Amino acid sequence: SMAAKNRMVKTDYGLHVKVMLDYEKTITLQAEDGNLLMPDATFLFEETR
Amino acid sequence: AGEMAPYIISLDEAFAGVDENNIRDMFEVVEQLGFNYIMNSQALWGDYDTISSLSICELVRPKNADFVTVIRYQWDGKQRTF
Repeated sequence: SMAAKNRMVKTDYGLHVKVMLDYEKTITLQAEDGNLLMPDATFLFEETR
Repeated sequence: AGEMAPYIISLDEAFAGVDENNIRDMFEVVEQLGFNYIMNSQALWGDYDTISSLSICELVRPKNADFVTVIRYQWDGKQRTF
């Protein structure tokens, strides 16, 4: 997303995705392996219709 | 060296050529020795449970522009005693 100035992204699933970033945050993204601390984000998906 | 020497190493395109699975072992070997390291990699992500802790940075520079954009993370891992 940061590469494209419009912060738009494309995916093989047919979903256009827009990424907005807030960077003041200690948020944890948890999984079976490790807890990744990163800046929060939001992902919108456009209407491919 | 002395008692206080920080064991520093570096790696470029780190561990490229190792299979996607076994890269887990390498970071275990590194941790056991206690190295402080600065690595880089085009595809690797450092999200491996064997890592006791690890800072990350992603460098973005679109094609030729004269600026570099840096995103920061951190990882702590859950080395699998299972």
